[PDB]
Amino acid sequence: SATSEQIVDIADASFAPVIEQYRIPGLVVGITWQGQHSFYATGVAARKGNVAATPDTIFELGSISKIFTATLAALAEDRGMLDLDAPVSDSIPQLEGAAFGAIRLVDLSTHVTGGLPLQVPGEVGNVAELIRWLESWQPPQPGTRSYSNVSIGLLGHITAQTMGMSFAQAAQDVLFPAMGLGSTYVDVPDDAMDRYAFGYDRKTDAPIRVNPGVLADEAYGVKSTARDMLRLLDLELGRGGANPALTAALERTRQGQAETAYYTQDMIWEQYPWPVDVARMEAGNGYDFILSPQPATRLTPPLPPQRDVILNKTGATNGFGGYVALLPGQDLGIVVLANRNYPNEARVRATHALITDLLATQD
Amino acid sequence: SATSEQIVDIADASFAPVIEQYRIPGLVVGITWQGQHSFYATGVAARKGNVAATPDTIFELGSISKIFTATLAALAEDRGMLDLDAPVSDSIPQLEGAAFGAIRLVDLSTHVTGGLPLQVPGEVGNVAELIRWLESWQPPQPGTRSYSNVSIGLLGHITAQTMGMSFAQAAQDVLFPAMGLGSTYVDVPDDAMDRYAFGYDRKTDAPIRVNPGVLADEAYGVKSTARDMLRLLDLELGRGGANPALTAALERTRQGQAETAYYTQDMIWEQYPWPVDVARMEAGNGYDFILSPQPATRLTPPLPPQRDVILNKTGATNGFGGYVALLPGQDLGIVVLANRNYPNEARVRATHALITDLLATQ
Repeated sequence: SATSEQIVDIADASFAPVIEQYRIPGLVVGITWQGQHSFYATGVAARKGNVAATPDTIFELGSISKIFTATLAALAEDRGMLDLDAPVSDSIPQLEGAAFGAIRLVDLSTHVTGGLPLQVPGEVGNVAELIRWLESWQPPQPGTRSYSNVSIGLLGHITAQTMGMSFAQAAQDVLFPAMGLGSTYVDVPDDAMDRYAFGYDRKTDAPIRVNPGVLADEAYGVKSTARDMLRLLDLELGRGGANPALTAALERTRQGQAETAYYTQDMIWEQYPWPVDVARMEAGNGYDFILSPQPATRLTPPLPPQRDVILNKTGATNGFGGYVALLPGQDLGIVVLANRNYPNEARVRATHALITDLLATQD
Repeated sequence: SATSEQIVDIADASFAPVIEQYRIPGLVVGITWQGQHSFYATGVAARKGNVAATPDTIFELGSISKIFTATLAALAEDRGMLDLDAPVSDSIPQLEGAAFGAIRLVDLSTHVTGGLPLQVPGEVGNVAELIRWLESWQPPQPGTRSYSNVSIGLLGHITAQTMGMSFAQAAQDVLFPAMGLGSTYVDVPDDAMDRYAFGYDRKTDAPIRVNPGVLADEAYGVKSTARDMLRLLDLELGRGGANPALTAALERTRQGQAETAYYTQDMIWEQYPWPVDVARMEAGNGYDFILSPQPATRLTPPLPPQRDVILNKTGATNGFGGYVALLPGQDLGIVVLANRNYPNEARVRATHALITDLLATQ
């Protein structure tokens, strides 16, 4: 076996190239492996003040937030508050008879909607106006996976409405405490600001912050630390510590719901075999696969949570670039948080190399 | 004594030229005069479906929203919850010792702060981070009037916090009901969507909609109709039977707090003598008063609410251009709502001409 010091050494070497290539101001890697935690932290959370990045630095998760949204929906399902196999129109009755109303709730988390746009339309100013807009929407490519903030965001809206609170309240009062998190937020409070990293715009290098928007809380609203993300990954790896309802909810999100050209689509998580060629993970996380509708076939019943796979999710904002990976058969979870948005494919290549070199130590 | 029919015809004639000049898709004028509400409505609230604009069309008010923010602050003051003459640091203790903490609450509504950015900075993601940014702010032109969404927005946040609710809740559950409004919103609901106009971009003519933002609810978050805006103007005129507390709050906002080169700055309202040369109202509503700090001198104590004046406020978003004017000594209020952002001076010129023609029928 290898020391945690040797693990930190491998993380350092795996990400030195991308940090230089994309001028990443600060970067933190968390590793949980066979229940043991290691952290690599380098650079600065904030240039002004030259504040060092640490495992307790808060980063914007971007679309990694959607894992929390999906888990919240599965938690409501386990409590009998909704049925993810039911159509949207059971929750939003005015969409009865509309194509969007016929989508199963679960497919708001698989993105298998038939071509919904990535962003909330600019002519939509709140969720009520969005629902009206969806009354007349027709899927341009029925049956396809169409990666979007709109569908998963509306799943979070539906879920919070069922719980009788705002999405922020549901996440911060119910979900994050059940997960045992200590520095994860939808709304960062004053007492945590000292640790809240700034993101640095690619073109201008200016400090930039994710701003409010329609469905922003529900689709890209979470901020967290490498330390808290390892707590989540431990729960996903089945290390124990969550109540039975949360454990069931996590497991539900790791069921395989649909197959694409490159991976199995779970609830938000995207799942490859392990081992797998890195080029396939680069393609599946590739710009052109993500931005256009892609063929998908439904699994009915779903594939149970798998052992010898890698689950992953990318997440970014204008100022941040993050990545999470889960390898259940290797008892391994990795989170990589950076305060620079750098390409998905580069996050994948660097993390795949880290994983490969890490597992090679026990050869 | 002019009938509603001839008032409507005067409104029509007064705005036909500006509607053509700036290709305004829809425009509604509301007039309250001698207690009578009259409306001129023309064009469409939405080009798609040719949905007519009416006195019940909901428009984005932009900065005219700030009149509601200021009135809520004055209502909280009247209830004993706040003291508008007190420093910001009494409400936000971590700004003790900071230049921003020394600003009087009322000066968040007069804009006499010494220089703030117009918009919330991009490195600020919520009000908590905004307060942290303000800890290190220093005014670049001390004592000047600096029009800003930051200051008035923070007054709205402070007021709502003192009341123990969100600003949207304070506005929709307390203030709008107190004023008797029936179609005024910070968050437009489903049942009102059929009446919610679209705005039309100046450069692309595409429908556009105001989006969420830090302090957006507090600084530019209100949407309303001509019928409701005349109810507000009636309350400012001492009509509509407001209870004593709301009357006190409205009167507080109409006190003159500072003098600029062209007008008396009240709480958000900007006040000229009546009569007044239209060129003076054009200059005072120029974009230089938005973009650059302007000299201002404090009135201590404030000027009491005046009779022979015109109070006004411009309000816009990327898609909307609005204007309100109040003439207490003439028992007259006017609201002009449009789903095109057209220049301030044009709103002023057309409204001044409408007022002049109206009063001349006497």
